[PDB]
Amino acid sequence: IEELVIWINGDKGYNGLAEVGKKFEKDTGIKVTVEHPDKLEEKFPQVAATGDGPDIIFWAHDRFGGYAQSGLLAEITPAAAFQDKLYPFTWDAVRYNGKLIAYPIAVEALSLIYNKDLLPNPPKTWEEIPALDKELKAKGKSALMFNLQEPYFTWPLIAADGGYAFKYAAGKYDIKDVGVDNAGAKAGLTFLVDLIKNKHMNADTDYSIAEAAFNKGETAMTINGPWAWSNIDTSAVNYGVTVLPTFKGQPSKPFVGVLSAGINAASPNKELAKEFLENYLLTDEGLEAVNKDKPLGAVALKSYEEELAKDPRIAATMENAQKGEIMPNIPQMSAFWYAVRTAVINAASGRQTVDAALAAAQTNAAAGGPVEILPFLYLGSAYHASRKDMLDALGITALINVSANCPNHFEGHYQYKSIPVEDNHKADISSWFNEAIDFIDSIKNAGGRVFVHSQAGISRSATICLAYLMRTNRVKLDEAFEFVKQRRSIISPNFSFMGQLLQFESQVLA
Amino acid sequence: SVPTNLEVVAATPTSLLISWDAYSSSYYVYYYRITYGETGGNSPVQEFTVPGSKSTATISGLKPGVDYTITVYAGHYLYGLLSSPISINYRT
Repeated sequence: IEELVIWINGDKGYNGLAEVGKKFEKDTGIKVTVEHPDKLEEKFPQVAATGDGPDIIFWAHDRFGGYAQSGLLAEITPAAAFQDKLYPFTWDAVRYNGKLIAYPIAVEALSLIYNKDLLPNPPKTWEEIPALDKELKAKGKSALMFNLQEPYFTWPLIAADGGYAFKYAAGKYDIKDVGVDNAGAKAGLTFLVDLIKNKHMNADTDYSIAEAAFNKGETAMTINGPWAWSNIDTSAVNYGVTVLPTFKGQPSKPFVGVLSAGINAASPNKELAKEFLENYLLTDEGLEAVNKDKPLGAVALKSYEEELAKDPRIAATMENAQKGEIMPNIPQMSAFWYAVRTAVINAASGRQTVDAALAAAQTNAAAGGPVEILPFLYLGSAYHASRKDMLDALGITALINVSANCPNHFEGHYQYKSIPVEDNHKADISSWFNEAIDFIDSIKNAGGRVFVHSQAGISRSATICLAYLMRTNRVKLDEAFEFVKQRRSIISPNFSFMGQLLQFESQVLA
Repeated sequence: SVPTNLEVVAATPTSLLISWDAYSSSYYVYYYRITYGETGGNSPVQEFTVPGSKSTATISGLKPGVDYTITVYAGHYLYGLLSSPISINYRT
């Protein structure tokens, strides 16, 4: 509670931020205390859901979307002037549903890292790479090794000619508009898959293999971000950091992570918070104090980034950032990571063509439809619960809303039953089983149809369906589970929910 | 970082439905890799992956009455496969 307490992770320059916080006090009187709690990003939503947390939270923007989806952050109101002191692409990283929710501070992205002794003139284009590797292989070396397992590393190439994760426009992401199987993504993944099938790269290279091969001088280039610079410094490689290669004449598009500071919406110093960040933190003076403690990398303040860019490594980070795509802060990003990962493995190994693999990934990452469990019982996501015509076309007359923050979007048009549980181990979801089972039977007897939903339609809403099949058929959990899973393959109640379902099993069979 | 509890929740003579406490892994985690093999056996383990949003998986085609070592690894969206996996021994 109280009246400014600032949370930052310990990896960073919190002492230097303490300084810009004494220099605050000697100007305001009001005190700022900078604590760096352990498991910080996990503790914040636990404690700010009630209150007694910090006023200002610092973290990568991608997790701030989950925070804002829970309302835990206040809509910052920066002067139209102050926004021009930051690079314009950074403001796109700190919005949810259109509203600003944080101030951008620092920026990271992958770059091309090359061995100055093996390769003083690194190639500017992906297309140059096969010739260069043909030359280096005759000397026992290779041109390029980087992590091929994670889509985060392969996507900059796949995106260059037109691929994208989720379309972004007017401050919002459209989770139906996935750019995984368009012509641009096919061409980049075809180039990638060709580098592997022509043995210029190996399908098995992961983060470790790549990082060791480069720091031992076995390979002329790798791809990696600033977190990796410390290990190369330790080694005997004279290295450079530069702009990623182009593909078909267009830049590589790495994902961009924006270190950010958010305001607790459950805090009164919302003005004292805006005061400290807008006018004492993001100044050349302010960031330098933080920078001197532990470096920020590339920064979002134009004035101070000009200074740091004297380090060509930081200049390369910012340049790759400005050509990249902001990392989507929406929960659907997880299914995207996994879907593309499968596509790259299956295309790189010949199990699938590039076209079949990207097409299946498109389907996995893009939103689908509700699923019929029983004629009167459907299962699906929060997205679906906002498409009235689509539910009307299915004959849905009632919804079970298993969430803590999802509105009933069409009250008065459908009967709503709320089950307000989070998807975590603490949540007593089985104490709602009876009430939810009666609602479904009630609607069924009146000739209607129930749509049961939770954020992803994976854990909370599936658990409600499984419990219904169990009490209503007097069958075991593993039979209910097999039934739903064959209709909606992604369902997965969380570990505590599987336990609560098993307890429920022995009650309904007693 | 990595999950901390791993159990069998259903079983047939040739198959196991396992569950792990995924909620304890950070948001950085985008898949889990499951390995299984005869405990004390010679053969390399078999393995598959599942999405980071899963807390459940089916292991099938097992021999009846055999002790298996079952391991769950976390997968990070940047580094990939992480260390300190969780494992149990369980007999079909």
